[PDB]
Amino acid sequence: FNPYTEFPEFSRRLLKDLEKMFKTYDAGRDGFIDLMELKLMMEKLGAPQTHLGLKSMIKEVDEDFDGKLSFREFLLIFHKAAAGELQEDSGLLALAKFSEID
Ligand SMILES: [Zn+2]
Ligand SMILES: [Zn+2]
Ligand SMILES: [Zn+2]
Ligand SMILES: [Zn+2]
Repeated sequence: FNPYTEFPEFSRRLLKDLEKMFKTYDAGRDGFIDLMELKLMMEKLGAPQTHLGLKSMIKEVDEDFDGKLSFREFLLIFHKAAAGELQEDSGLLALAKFSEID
């Protein structure tokens, strides 16, 4: 995976900022954000989600079907947000807006 060629619209600074926030919420340090870690992240950002809501959020970008977010799927959230590809009521749009990145 090459984030610079996959997401050339992201500055190096934004990529580093997104890596930092991925690592912040991967509490278990396994390289993924699972449902429980996303639950905690959404609470901390000020947009708590239901259990099924969190599952729907992950499913939107879960390209390898494992029910958790890899770093490349996390970046995809922000790519979709900036490209106008998330619905106005998606928990993913709340995640991107309330992350206070950019
Ligand atoms: Zn994890
Ligand atoms: Zn749950
Ligand atoms: Zn469940
Ligand atoms: Zn996944």
